[PDB]
Amino acid sequence: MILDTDYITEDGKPVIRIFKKENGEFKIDYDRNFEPYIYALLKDDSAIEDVKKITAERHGTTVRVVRAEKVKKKFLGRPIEVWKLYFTHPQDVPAIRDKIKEHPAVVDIYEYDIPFAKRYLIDKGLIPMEGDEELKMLAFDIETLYHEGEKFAEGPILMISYADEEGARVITWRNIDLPYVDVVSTEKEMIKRFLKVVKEKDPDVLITYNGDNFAFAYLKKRSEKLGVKFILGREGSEPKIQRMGDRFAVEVKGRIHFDLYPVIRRTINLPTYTLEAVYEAIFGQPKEKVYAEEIAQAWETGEGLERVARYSMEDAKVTYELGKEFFPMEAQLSRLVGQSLWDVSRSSTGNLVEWFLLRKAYERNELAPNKPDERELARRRESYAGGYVKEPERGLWENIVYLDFRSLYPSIIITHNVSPDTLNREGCEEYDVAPQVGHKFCKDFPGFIPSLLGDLLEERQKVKKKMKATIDPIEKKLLDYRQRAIKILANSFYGYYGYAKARWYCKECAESVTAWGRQYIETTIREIEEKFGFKVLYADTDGFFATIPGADAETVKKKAKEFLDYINAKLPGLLELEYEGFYKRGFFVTKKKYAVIDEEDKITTRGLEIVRRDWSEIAKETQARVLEAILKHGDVEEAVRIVKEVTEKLSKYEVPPEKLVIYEQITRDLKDYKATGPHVAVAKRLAARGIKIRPGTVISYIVLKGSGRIGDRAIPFDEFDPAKHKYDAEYYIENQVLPAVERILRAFGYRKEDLRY
DNA sequence: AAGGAGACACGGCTTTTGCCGTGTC
Ligand SMILES: [K+]
Ligand SMILES: [K+]
Ligand SMILES: [K+]
Repeated sequence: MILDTDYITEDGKPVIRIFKKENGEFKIDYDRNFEPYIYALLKDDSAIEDVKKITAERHGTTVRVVRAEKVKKKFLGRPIEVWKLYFTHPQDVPAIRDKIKEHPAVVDIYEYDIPFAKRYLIDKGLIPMEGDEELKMLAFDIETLYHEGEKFAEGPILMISYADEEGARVITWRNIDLPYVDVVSTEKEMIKRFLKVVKEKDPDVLITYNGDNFAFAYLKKRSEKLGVKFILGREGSEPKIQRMGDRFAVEVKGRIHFDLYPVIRRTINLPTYTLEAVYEAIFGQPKEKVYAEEIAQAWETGEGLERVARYSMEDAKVTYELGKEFFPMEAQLSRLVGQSLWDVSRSSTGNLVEWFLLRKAYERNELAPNKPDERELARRRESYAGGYVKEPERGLWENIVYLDFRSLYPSIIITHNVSPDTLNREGCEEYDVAPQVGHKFCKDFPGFIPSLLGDLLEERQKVKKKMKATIDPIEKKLLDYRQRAIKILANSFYGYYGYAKARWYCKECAESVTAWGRQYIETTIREIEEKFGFKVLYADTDGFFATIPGADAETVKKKAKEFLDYINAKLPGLLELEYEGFYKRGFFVTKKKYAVIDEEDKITTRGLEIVRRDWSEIAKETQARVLEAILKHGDVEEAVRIVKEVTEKLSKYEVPPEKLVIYEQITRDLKDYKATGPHVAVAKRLAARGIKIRPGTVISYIVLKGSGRIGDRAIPFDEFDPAKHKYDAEYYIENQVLPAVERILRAFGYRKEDLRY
């Protein structure tokens, strides 16, 4: 299968490499014949000669238009005639560009920001990740020596761990006595051995967890300190650290660096995103964390290293298992979009739709819109509207089902033929007209985007049936991946339509989909209420929760399924709800916020978690305790007893001052800060006394009883004397603990006043 | 091997029915 593509310059000429793995054998194919190009639109077909002779100079050499060619295409369905301007080297384009545009005879340019290696994938109709191939895969993690305030990677790496189908192992430069540890002499040797293991195992995929930001950069700086040629590429080269806009991404040539963190962070909601959180959420069991200060100990002592190594072998073992769960999904998205898994797994859905469209656009000789310019952008961004809103029921409900709207939207786009090339077309036989908001969609021919969604959904239906004709759970799981990927992809078109940066943006389409949505959602709600006696507890843009007042779990579930058939059969054409889960009890605070608990007792929240940087254990501990009281034991009064008791204990200084410490971190030379928060004012005055304060320093403070700013009365927990000092219990109650729990409990009728003391 | 550019609430300040500067997930 194709794993990746890139190009290399040689003798000034571009060369495409296609990286494959076919029948257990890695190989690199070459293409020297692929010409870069853009599209230009001309006022008159004659001024071509003035253009076919434009030139700009970059990196010494002058750049010409190696060739022009007049070609006929479609732009948004309507025929268009443009000039396809060829070149010599990909890099020519971002330089000759604005000079071709500026020319008075040129109206516009198109398809001038498509990365050459991706341009290749599309035009030759090549598709990464297709075929039977068993890819060979390796997870790895490192565990470093850390002390607060050190420059990045000043500390040495202590261990490198790796795992795959054969098991996990650790490489460390210190004698430890476990059957999966490989002792070597130094860190320089540790690294070199890791490098050898990778070279020998030759994996197609290296799996990290945030390797994009930590591990690879660490290993880089260390390999420079110790003169190790850090070679992981299959063509003998080092990890290529790349800037993606806001963050970094690391590439290993001829392999697939699969960074789990951006995949899991897109996939699931979570307060935290640690390895041990992620592993737990997905697999059930917890992962016994072993902290940095606890690590530096066992190393500098030499005692309890056998613990610290178990942690590293598990980081690797865990990272592998997560990879194996998440890979087959990203692999499906890669096939579907037709781009490398290295790109796809790092993309937003907005961005998958875009690449998908770009490919299909080509398949259909359809010139692509350009991105928004800077003003056309801001114009869109001001014209923003959301989705379906509905007020929630107060109170704590039982046996609740959740039903999913997300699949309605692409069905709507298909059913009412919603797309920019069908929007307000003059002279049609038939129209669909969006409710409330009035946009007309031609119905004579299928539009571009409805056309392709029709194919995706058909494909999904085909897969879903094939799953029913198979008992083998391995093949069933594999098909299930394909089925869910399509759902993910298809369901991204709604947000995409009103996505300001989108090429095929269309406000009218988004509003139109929102209106038809409101209608079908409203119908569904009316149906489940009137005809099935459900009460709808909460409903937003992607689903609603509902129950039968007073019914029991078996009943509600039976009745929910019956409603699914009824409404799925009744709603027009391809429109269908989906049953996305059941919850023991739950409560719903506003348009956007709620908490529910399932039949295994896993609480889930939305818009309720403490999210502030300057939090405190006492705040977090109390909210946690409240939710458990409400959701797990269904006992609102206990939750009120608990909050009261905490506010009491607070004001009578009997809350362990530890629980009041706030950990905030320093990011720059204090000089540089343009404004001074508390933790910065604490630190600032520590520095005025010549104490070591560096980027990376964790300020740990209490707020004390007094007046005015929080900065003026926050002290280092270090300097806190229980005997002498008095904590600001008013702050901890009003600013910290109560805002964490107030919204939850007002929902049940309780006022702030009731929780106070 | 190529260009890209987010959401969200904190404390504090010649905006307690806002605009920064900030730095987390
Ligand atoms: K022009
Ligand atoms: K239907
Ligand atoms: K913090």
